[PDB]
Amino acid sequence: KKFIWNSEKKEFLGRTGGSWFKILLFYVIFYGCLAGIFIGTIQVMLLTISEFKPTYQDRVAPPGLTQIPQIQKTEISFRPNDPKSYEAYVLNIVRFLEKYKDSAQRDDMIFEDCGDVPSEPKERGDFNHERGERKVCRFKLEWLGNCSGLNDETYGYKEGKPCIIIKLNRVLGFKPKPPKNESLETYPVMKYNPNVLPVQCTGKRDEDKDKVGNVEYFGLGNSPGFPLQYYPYYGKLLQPKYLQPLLAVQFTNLTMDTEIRIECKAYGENIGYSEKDRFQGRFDVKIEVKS
Amino acid sequence: VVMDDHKLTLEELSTKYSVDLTKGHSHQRAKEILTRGGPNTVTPPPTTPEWVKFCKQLFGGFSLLLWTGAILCFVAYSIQIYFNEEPTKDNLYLSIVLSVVVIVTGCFSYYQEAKSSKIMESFKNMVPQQALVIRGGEKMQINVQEVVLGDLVEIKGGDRVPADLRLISAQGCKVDNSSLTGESEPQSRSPDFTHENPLETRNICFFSTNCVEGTARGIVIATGDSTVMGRIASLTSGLAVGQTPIAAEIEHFIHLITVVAVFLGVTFFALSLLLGYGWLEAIIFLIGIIVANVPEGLLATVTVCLTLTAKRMARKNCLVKNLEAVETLGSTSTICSDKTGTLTQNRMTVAHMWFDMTVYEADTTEEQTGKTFTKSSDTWFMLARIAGLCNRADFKANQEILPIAKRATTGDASESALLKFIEQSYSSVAEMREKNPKVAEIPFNSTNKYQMSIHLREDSSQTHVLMMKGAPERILEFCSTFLLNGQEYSMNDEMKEAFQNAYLELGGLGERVLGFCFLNLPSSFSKGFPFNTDEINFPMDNLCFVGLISMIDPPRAAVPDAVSKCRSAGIKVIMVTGDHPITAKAIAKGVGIISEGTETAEEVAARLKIPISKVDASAAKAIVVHGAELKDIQSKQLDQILQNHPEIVFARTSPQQKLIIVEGCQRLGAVVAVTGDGVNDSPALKKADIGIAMGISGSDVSKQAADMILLDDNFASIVTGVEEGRLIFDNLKKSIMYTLTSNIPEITPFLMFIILGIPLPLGTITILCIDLGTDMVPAISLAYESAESDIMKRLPRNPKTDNLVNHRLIGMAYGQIGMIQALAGFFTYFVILAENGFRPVDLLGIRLHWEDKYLNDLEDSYGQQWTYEQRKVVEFTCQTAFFVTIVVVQWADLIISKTRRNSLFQQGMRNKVLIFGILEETLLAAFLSYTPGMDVALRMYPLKITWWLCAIPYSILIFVYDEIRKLLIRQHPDGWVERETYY
Ligand SMILES: C[C@@H]1CC[C@@]2(OC1)O[C@H]1C[C@H]3[C@@H]4CC=C5C[C@@H](OCCC(CO[C@H]6O[C@H](CO)[C@@H](O[C@H]7O[C@H](CO)[C@@H](O)[C@H](O)[C@H]7O)[C@H](O)[C@H]6O)CO[C@H]6O[C@H](CO)[C@@H](O[C@H]7O[C@H](CO)[C@@H](O)[C@H](O)[C@H]7O)[C@H](O)[C@H]6O)CC[C@]5(C)[C@H]4CC[C@]3(C)[C@H]1[C@@H]2C
Ligand SMILES: CCCCCCCC/C=C\CCCCCCCC(=O)OC[C@H](COP(=O)(O)OCC[N+](C)(C)C)OC(=O)CCCCCCC/C=C\CCCCCCCC
Ligand SMILES: C[C@@H]1O[C@@H](O[C@H]2C[C@@H](O)[C@]3(CO)[C@H]4[C@H](O)C[C@]5(C)[C@@H](C6=CC(=O)OC6)CC[C@]5(O)[C@@H]4CC[C@]3(O)C2)[C@H](O)[C@H](O)[C@H]1O
Ligand SMILES: CC(C)CCC[C@@H](C)[C@H]1CC[C@H]2[C@@H]3CC=C4C[C@@H](O)CC[C@]4(C)[C@H]3CC[C@]12C
Ligand SMILES: [Mg+2]
Ligand code: NA
Repeated sequence: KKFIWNSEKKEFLGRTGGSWFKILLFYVIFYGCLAGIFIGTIQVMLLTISEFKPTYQDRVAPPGLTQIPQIQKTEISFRPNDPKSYEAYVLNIVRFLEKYKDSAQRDDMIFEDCGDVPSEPKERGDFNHERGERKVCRFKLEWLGNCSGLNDETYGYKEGKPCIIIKLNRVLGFKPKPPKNESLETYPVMKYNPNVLPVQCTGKRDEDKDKVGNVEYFGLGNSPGFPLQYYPYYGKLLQPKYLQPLLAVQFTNLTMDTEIRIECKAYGENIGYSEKDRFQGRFDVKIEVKS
Repeated sequence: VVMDDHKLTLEELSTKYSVDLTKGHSHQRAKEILTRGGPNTVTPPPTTPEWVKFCKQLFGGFSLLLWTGAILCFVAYSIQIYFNEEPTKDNLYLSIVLSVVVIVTGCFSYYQEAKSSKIMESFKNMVPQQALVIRGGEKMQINVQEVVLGDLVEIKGGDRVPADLRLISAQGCKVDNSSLTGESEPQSRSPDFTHENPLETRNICFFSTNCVEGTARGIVIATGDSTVMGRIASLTSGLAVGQTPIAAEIEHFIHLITVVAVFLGVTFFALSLLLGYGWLEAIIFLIGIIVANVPEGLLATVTVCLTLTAKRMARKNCLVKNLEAVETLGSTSTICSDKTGTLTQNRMTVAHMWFDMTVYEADTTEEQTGKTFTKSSDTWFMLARIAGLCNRADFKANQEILPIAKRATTGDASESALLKFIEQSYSSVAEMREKNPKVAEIPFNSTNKYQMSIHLREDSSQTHVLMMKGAPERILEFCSTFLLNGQEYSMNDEMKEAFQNAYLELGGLGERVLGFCFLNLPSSFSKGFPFNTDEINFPMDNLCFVGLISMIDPPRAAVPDAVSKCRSAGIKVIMVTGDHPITAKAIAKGVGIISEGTETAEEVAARLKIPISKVDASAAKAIVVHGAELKDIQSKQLDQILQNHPEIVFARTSPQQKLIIVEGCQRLGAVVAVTGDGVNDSPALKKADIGIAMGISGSDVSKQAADMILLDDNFASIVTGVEEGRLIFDNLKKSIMYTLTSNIPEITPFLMFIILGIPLPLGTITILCIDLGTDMVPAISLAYESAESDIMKRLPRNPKTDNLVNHRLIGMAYGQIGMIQALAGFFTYFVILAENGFRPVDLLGIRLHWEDKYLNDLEDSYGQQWTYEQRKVVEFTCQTAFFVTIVVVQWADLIISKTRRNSLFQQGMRNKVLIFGILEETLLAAFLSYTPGMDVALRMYPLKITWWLCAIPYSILIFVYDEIRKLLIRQHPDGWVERETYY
């Protein structure tokens, strides 16, 4: 029962060489046939998948709202006096903003100028290869003001006025719809541009609202949000080198030595929120500037 | 203490116990001996409390495997809690679920066995037994427990013998020793040494026997545990329980499963270390992989299948005292059966008649389901009237529901047999005796050897008829005329030797013969003639002979057919009895234990006229072994006897020798069943792999020792038990195959998560919903499959070689069908992820980004950016679809698991429980996917219509593959396909 490794009968583990060869050959052929069947079914399925548009989008829409720097636990904690406490933040920001430099948008067959004011969505055709690659609207770093990184290379972290870059998750064919007739919320918001998807950053709790200082919005135009001429997005196949619009938020009068909970929220008819997904249409960020 | 008291003189008996055999023990000596030597009670077998029985159910092979799985899961959860950040509760859920499954299954099994035990306890009844002791010079009705050694005891008819007695005075005493010695007929008792063996001498009476007639006085020689019954009880109590055959099969299956699980876990632990995970993560992987192989739902499935078989058997008055006993008869290679009370009715019954120069065979069956005899001659009417009127016996109180054979009477066994035979053949005896009132009685006695009687004739003659019955050679001298066809002829030379040619024939069969006569008195006596027995007021000569009646203890009606079926099933049937060899051989020939035409060596020698050594050992297929020989038989000689003879009869065997025979049969590698009823069968019943006791004729100790009870004493239930055991073995194979198939699609998702770094295709919640959910009813429904061929035409399985679970089943479930099921789930997983934007190539190595809770812009194949919760919802939808796909491909697995050799088109779809199980599992899968709130309670999400259709080609592939495999098995018996895949 426990002594089968070798035997007089030339039986390795119970079977002879011929029996082992036959059983192993059977399993090799069987698994080869199974692998062939699996590959064939996968290819047949992939034949039904469009290369320009996903079959379903109900799980990716409405899009999420994210921010740069890519922080670990929605926490930004640094000391302005110590240049190594925000070096990771500044490096993350500069790595993100490398493709937004003017020198990287020079090809006129790829990029184009789509105005210096917010505009309506640009229809570039249908989701196919009728006209090859679509052109990409340019986005200038100068729109980001003091968070542009062209004059201050630390983005306000050395001064104690940190910058965050807000972005909306890309969805193919999604055209944001701004709120109708200024009927979402009230603040000193220039929410009168029908070509901007408004974004606002407020204190999370009533304690936080009194400790957040002035919030500065930097982007295209005077309305804080995303200009609509960058939509719809046609995918990485039709529109490689696509640049999504950016909104820069700088906190210039934060209370020091305290952890501040901040909620940034986007508003729109097709922009939704959830209690399960803390990043859908909004996000939370905690910022502590230590003296 | 029957060692020498029978061969002791009447003076040494008085000296030994310091008592005088006319006055008895002093009234204080009895109390002194009672308080110095204990009471007169056999110690009962030890009683186990209820909680110990429940804890015995909680542990055991399968339960210990699930306990180990739960402990490993708890250890893994503890490691994750101590070292990891925000661990999930998968392992805690698994620990709790495994523990709950074990506890519930134990509760179910305990409840079933407690129900059987309660039925047995209800059957057992206590009535205060009291004895008659000559203490203080007068009669006392003391309790049976207060009888002491040396006490002087008087026993009358109908009294249980209070203890082992050495008889000193007796007057026509007869006792029934059938339960203790296996002798059906009552044994005469005399106060004299007759045989060397205490069990054969006529001057010893034993405890737990019944005095039938007469009266006797004796001295108590053994009390309590020192009695013959008490020593048998101690011998029974000193025996180990033993492991049932199905428990060994479950143990082997657990060994195989443990080996497979450990091998997989260690190989993937090494792979995880090579891939650069870390020792702690590798340990977690190892524990998870090992636990995933444990089939926690199969324990409940096996318990339910055993319970269903037990209830099916209980429907036929066959009580099993544990669930494991429900299978043992299917694995039985040898049946060792007692004769008296087990194969035989243990009741004196009319067997033959001789009148009109003809021998008639009576119907000895209990229900009268046999062959009748000629009842047209008026000689038969005269014989019936005589045998029914000169009887002195009568039924007891109420037995009208019972058949006539099973009814109780009041009188001698011969008188009761004659009464029953006349009642069930001629007419009611009560009406006959009302129409023929008695006048003179003249009771029977031994010296006269006849029973005369006078009755008022029914034919309205106003006169009387004398009726005489007695010994044939005794009543023949009184009758000078016989009755041939109702014609009162005279004594011829022919009708004085045909009487001696039939008496020597009916007496040569071991039967008890009787003669009957009548006179039809002259009319001079009118009606109220004074009939005085003390004188000759009535003629007692020239009687008219009628016929002879013989009686013998017959077999039970169902016994011969049951023995024939068991021998057709390849089972060896051995008779082990404590009765005389002639009776044992006659019964063995009558029931088919000794087949027609087979001969013994002592008969071949007498036929060929050669010495027993010269007898060839090829025509003596039958042997009769005397118990005296077994005292000088070694293990080697016993093995030779048991191996060299197909047909064996053991006669005059003690309980110890029956135990020795059972042990010798087991030592040769056989699974042994023992059927017995008396106290002399208890050690063999306990030592047997399966012990079967008669419910009605059995004794309390034998019913305690047995694993199975025939409540109606129906021997046809043994054939049913063999068939049900074989069928339950086959259906357990099918159910285990079905359950083990789904293991592969449940662990391969985690294996590919570890090796390929893809999002997890199947979750713990969905795995639990498969094992304890959609798979339970389909697995149970395979217990209702009918046999694919004639199972009773098979030979008994070889326990050493034929296993319930072997490598063929593992190769079929793990290697072939489970792999196809696993590929079906991965196909659906990939189609869903590709339709949501993640092409299959882009999912390789995405684990670190996919699982990052703070990466909320993960990019798909189209450039879309996903949040962590969004992609987690997609993953949970993929897991729900994987679960549904496993459900769909289990339809085909259930269809192909219905048969092991036959095609579906040969066996059909007559199993309604299987169809219901398919519908129920489909509805359960649909309910968990589309019910609102199931996305929060579980992580289960609604599915698209097309996502249900992804597993259809794989299910069809499974069906076609299994159909072709079984076709090849059928076409090529003993071929390569059958040797590798036929599990
Ligand atoms: C007669 C017969 C007898 C037999 C039988 O039938 C009847 O008897 C029956 C008796 C049954 C058991 C009865 C009772 C339970 C307890 C139950 O307890 C789960 C409770 C759930 C908790 O509820 C909430 O949890 C969160 C709370 O905050 C909510 O979060 C969101 O909302 C928040 C704000 O509200 C935001 O802050 C969050 O950010 C945002 O997410 C969430 O929406 C909501 O669901 C469990 O949820 C988790 O599910 C997975 C668990 O591992 C986790 O996945 C993890 O493992 C996966 C692989 O497994 C990997 O793939 C994943 O990557 C990895 O993460 C998953 O992450 C996690 O959610 C689990 C099932 C079980 C054992 C049953 C099994 C089946 C039976 C044995 C039946 C059996 C058939
Ligand atoms: C996809 C379409 C629907 C599914 C169709 C499936 C059809 C087959 C499925 C099940 C049938 C069992 C497996 C196939 C067996 C075919 C070979 C066969 O029938 O054996 C006959 C021969 C000789 O006869 P014998 O052994 O009786 O006598 C000689 C005795 N002597 C060898 C033992 C000592 O034995 C031998 O050569 C044994 C040596 C050869 C062993 C390797 C054979 C590999 C062939 C097929 C493996 C599976 C391929 C299909 C996989 C489908 C994926 C689902
Ligand atoms: C590399 C590793 O991957 C992830 O963790 C992995 C290990 C562990 O955490 C669990 C949750 O306990 C394991 C667990 O071990 C074993 C299982 C209960 C097992 C069984 C099913 C069954 O029926 O019996 C056993 C199959 C996988 C399993 O269902 C879960 C699946 C989710 C997972 O989370 C996966 C995390 O991302 C983690 O953080 C990271 O370190
Ligand atoms: C090949 C066939 C037999 C597979 C089974 C087909 C049917 C029974 C399956 C496939 C798709 C499923 C349906 C999918 C969609 C819905 C809508 C939902 O709001 C209720 C359940 C319902 C109505 C399901 C009913 C059952 C259904 C499970
Ligand atoms: Mg008996
Ligand atoms: Na037993």
